[PDB]
Amino acid sequence: NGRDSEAKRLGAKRADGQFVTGGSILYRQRGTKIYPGENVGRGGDDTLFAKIDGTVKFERFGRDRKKVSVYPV
Amino acid sequence: AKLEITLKRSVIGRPEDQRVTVRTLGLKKTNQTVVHEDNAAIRGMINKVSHLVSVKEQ
Amino acid sequence: MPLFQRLPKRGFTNINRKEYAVVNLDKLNGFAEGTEVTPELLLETGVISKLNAGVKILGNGKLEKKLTVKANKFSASAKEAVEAAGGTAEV
Amino acid sequence: SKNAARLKRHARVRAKLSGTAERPRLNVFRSNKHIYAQIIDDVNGVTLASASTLTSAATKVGELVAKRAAEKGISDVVFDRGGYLYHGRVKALADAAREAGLKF
RNA sequence: UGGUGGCGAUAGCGAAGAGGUCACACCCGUUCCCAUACCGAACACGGAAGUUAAGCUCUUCAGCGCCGAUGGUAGUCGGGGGUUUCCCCCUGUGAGAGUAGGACGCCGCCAA
RNA sequence: GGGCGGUCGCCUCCUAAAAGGUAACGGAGGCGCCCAAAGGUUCCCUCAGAAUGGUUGGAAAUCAUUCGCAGAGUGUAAAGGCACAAGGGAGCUUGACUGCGAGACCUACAAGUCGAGCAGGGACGAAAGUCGGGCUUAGUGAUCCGGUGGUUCCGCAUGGAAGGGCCAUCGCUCAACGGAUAAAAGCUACCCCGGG
RNA sequence: AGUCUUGGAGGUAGAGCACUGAUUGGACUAGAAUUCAGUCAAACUCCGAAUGCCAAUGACU
Repeated sequence: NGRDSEAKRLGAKRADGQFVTGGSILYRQRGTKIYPGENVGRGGDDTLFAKIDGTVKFERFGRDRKKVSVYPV
Repeated sequence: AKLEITLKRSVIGRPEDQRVTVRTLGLKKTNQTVVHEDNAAIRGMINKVSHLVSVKEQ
Repeated sequence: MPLFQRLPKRGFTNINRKEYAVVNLDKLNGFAEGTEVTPELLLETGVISKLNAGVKILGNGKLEKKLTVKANKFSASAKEAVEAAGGTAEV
Repeated sequence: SKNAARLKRHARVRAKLSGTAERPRLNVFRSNKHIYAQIIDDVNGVTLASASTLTSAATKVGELVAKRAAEKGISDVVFDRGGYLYHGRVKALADAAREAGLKF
């Protein structure tokens, strides 16, 4: 039981209020823990990214569901 | 106003960033003295290194 | 294994490639008068360092007056610029 | 019940399309008495056009939704199916106003 | 009063009153448009006799759920000290649980 | 200490000190795939189990009733995710696509990952729009070498052909998975020799 | 680079419990499903903490 698989790179890519160019890696995670926000699409591995250049913000939805958004500069 | 700052210990043996904060104050020899106007940023440094530096208010 | 023994080789090579001498259109801007500009005078004064198969003229730059040109080939953009100053393109 | 079902259907259709970026949405309300219609946005809520009567003899009055939309006539508006299947009077209320100068 | 909304159920569920000229619902059928692992139940459809009994609406209840302190704690981020399969001080931000309490909703847009 | 055994790639958790990275001959488990459908799209749909009425009928396969906030399910193992459903039911289809790609993620490199948007042509729906394979992450290999095709380039004095280039495509358990050659066992100490 | 200013994560044990579990105390009683709740969880999860690193926009050095 000493065998161990490589840990895929998963985590945060950007912070709050950061000039992000469009199509840049944001938040990539398995499944769907963080829902998409304004100007945010999805990929094959459910990765969050940006479409238009601008700042990034953080928020939530209901009682236990966060989401990301990107406002135009 | 103004604030006088003097070393009382040395940075040798102390951990990493506490060397860097007392370098940015302007101190690099023990028992040196520098004058700085008061601030919230400068006062925040002194709470990081308080056992090292004793503060002298005029 | 080193990197160059993982990159595959790239087609083949031609046994006879014809590479003519090329001169910026800007090489005729420093000459006396466009007349009988034969490659055996290009090679004597030395604007071309060596005549090989043929002398090709490139259309990079601006021409000045008319000058008789004798070249193996011609670029299409190079063809009009001598034909605009008042030069002849005899191939 | 029927109402709840229709609402859910609309939501499902609202969850995909919004459109409201000066190409607004146009909703249909179908009651047992008569058919109501509203143009409305998402964040705005302003009703630039609202038509109602108050089979498709009511859709002759349902043709008025573009005849009211004639006053403005400014960008295309996406049609909302609601919880109603594009079959009957709801489907005959889209083309009717489409010919009067609305691009949808 | 209806439509579509905006806010993290403080919206909720539960319990009782109010109701309807209009609103809206049931209620009347399948003539076709369209319907069912089966069916005018639904989706449709075309019609206004009607009870409102429900849905919906207005008004009450701390029943359930939810939201939530203040203070003290605990473990530590500096620094210190002893008896160290560990323990104790001083400047540091400070929970959870628990209670006081919040609360049976607010805030837009038209339409009639 | 040499010997006996195992293991040498990829995936999820556990150690791994609350995220990138992180050890041990530390602890748990999986895989060398499957499926034209378990796919794309259009539109509907809510569930497991409890508790009654019996024709088979068992403490249990079904059967209509009161109920259920997920006790269900999703090709596969886990965790992360999900009932505005990705999960059920049908209509309809082959986008399981051609040329690409602003950028970013990862980090010695080689690779690997996601991708808005554009064009050519479609599918699907009234439309907006969605579609460059499966809820997400595993199911694979170098150059080298030969094989089957599409063809233009070249083709040694001139034409051809021969042969190679350039695209589509096959053969690797190379499994000691960044792959010493196509090919390869013990053996002996009085042992030769550099080392504890 | 250093400090403070503001909004941006993580479930480590301070932990106790709906879900999973180790259990038994007691079960329901056909001692298997499961009832009131005591326990412990490296592979248990409705809650928020102390530094950093992502930035940010300012300040001062």
